[PDB]
Amino acid sequence: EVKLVESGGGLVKPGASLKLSCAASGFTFSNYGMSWVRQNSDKRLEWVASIRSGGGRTYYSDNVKGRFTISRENAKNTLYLQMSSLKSEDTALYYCVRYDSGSSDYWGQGTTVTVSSAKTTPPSVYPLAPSMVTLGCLVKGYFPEPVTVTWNSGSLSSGVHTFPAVLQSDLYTLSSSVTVPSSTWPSETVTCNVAHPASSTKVDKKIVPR
Amino acid sequence: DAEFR
Amino acid sequence: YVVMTQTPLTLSVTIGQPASISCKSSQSLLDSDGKTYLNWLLQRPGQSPKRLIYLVSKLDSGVPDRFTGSGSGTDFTLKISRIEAEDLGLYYCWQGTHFPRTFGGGTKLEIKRADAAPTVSIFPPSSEQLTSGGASVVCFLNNFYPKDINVKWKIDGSERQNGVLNSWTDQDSKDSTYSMSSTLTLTKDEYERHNSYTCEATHKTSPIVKSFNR
Ligand SMILES: [Cl-]
Ligand SMILES: [Cl-]
Ligand SMILES: [Cl-]
Ligand SMILES: [Cl-]
Ligand SMILES: [Cl-]
Ligand SMILES: [Cl-]
Ligand SMILES: [Cl-]
Ligand SMILES: [Cl-]
Ligand SMILES: [Cl-]
Ligand SMILES: [Cl-]
Ligand SMILES: [Cl-]
Ligand SMILES: [Zn+2]
Ligand SMILES: [Zn+2]
Ligand SMILES: [Zn+2]
Ligand SMILES: [Zn+2]
Ligand SMILES: [Zn+2]
Ligand SMILES: [Zn+2]
Ligand SMILES: [Zn+2]
Ligand SMILES: [Zn+2]
Ligand SMILES: [Zn+2]
Ligand SMILES: [Zn+2]
Ligand SMILES: [Zn+2]
Ligand SMILES: [Zn+2]
Ligand SMILES: [Zn+2]
Ligand SMILES: [Zn+2]
Ligand SMILES: [Zn+2]
Ligand SMILES: [Zn+2]
Ligand SMILES: [Zn+2]
Ligand SMILES: [Zn+2]
Ligand SMILES: [Zn+2]
Ligand SMILES: [Zn+2]
Ligand SMILES: [Zn+2]
Ligand SMILES: [Zn+2]
Ligand SMILES: [Zn+2]
Ligand SMILES: [Zn+2]
Ligand SMILES: [Zn+2]
Ligand SMILES: [Zn+2]
Repeated sequence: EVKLVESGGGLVKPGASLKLSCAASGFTFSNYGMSWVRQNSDKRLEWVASIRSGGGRTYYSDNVKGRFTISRENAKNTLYLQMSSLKSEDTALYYCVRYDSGSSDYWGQGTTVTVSSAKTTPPSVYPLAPSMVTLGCLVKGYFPEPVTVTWNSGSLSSGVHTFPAVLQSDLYTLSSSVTVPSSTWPSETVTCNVAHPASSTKVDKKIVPR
Repeated sequence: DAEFR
Repeated sequence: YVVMTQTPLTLSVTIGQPASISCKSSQSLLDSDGKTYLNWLLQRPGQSPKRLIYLVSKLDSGVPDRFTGSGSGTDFTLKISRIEAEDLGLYYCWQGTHFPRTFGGGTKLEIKRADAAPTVSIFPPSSEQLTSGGASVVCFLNNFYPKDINVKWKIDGSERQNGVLNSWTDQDSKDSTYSMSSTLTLTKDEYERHNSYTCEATHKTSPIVKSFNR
């Protein structure tokens, strides 16, 4: 399986620096060119930088040239993007992308970079209790994106709807609902699990009857 | 992609 | 800089029906090596982009045959002959002929189905939030179609517009519906001065209504 796994994203102040990495596996890393491509809130895709297989040649869009440095360590199967003099316009989801067939083929999962002067703050997590029954989790007042929500540590997924975060005053709020059969609740417990990597914090809230 | 060619 | 103009911006098509996306470039994508580096990509909700097509018409491994790419020079098409629910999401063309590589703006494909009313659930503020001075009343509208639904909040019988935050999921490939969350955020001070709280949902038609009394 070709796998590209980005990390190192998060909150950074305007003008400051941040280094992203991408760990590749499932192919001979040193035989492939690699590139970073970013996606904005309007879902526009924008090429950022590319590096050839031997790492000898690097390419940059006019937007980031002179500011970003793409590099790779072949013996570690790792691609890097050293970002400096960051601008608020650099805020986006950054993908690690493999070059093949004359085109880019495999994309990673992406890592989120937020350029902001606001502080990191962990979420407040509030349980929402009520044939089927719907239960909820309100995730309020965190920054930056993302959080990840699961139910029963991922063991419940069929009846789950998680709503994209909405920003208000450099604070995000999101919610998630899960629907289970009402004869199984509350006897079989249901817990929402919220992880916020930026504050390195997780919170678990059991949904308890009111 | 053109840059790799 | 080669401009990739992709149309339409959104497409709504019924399962079993054909879909067609256009992609036009500001310069020919025929390279001097004789090849044409026009690619198509699909990003499904909650997923990373996946290539469908490269070199105009070549299908990626495992892409079904109902996908066909065609075109030359500056005009290109992606055709889906027989739409399935799994096809929903964001389609992008992009060119690898000139530097720098450039992407179309994307086309959002939605599966068209019959209108479905939401299942509505309302939730009073949690006791924990109340302790910190806040009072969000949450309304979940699950599994409806189309996406464009209206939510109305009432407090003691009167519409409340300020302090409402709404958020929609992408389309569910399971049943082709949407869900959305509406949160009315008050202070506890205001919340405790009123008795009845109502959320109402409709597309246009008497609404689906959920209410509680504090
Ligand atoms: Cl360059
Ligand atoms: Cl759990
Ligand atoms: Cl975490
Ligand atoms: Cl962490
Ligand atoms: Cl837990
Ligand atoms: Cl989508
Ligand atoms: Cl309806
Ligand atoms: Cl009311
Ligand atoms: Cl009030
Ligand atoms: Cl009041
Ligand atoms: Cl309705
Ligand atoms: Zn859009
Ligand atoms: Zn941009
Ligand atoms: Zn250059
Ligand atoms: Zn550029
Ligand atoms: Zn340039
Ligand atoms: Zn991350
Ligand atoms: Zn808490
Ligand atoms: Zn647990
Ligand atoms: Zn901001
Ligand atoms: Zn963590
Ligand atoms: Zn935990
Ligand atoms: Zn190469
Ligand atoms: Zn060429
Ligand atoms: Zn989407
Ligand atoms: Zn697919
Ligand atoms: Zn099929
Ligand atoms: Zn050119
Ligand atoms: Zn209708
Ligand atoms: Zn659903
Ligand atoms: Zn009322
Ligand atoms: Zn669903
Ligand atoms: Zn359904
Ligand atoms: Zn009042
Ligand atoms: Zn009404
Ligand atoms: Zn309706
Ligand atoms: Zn009640």
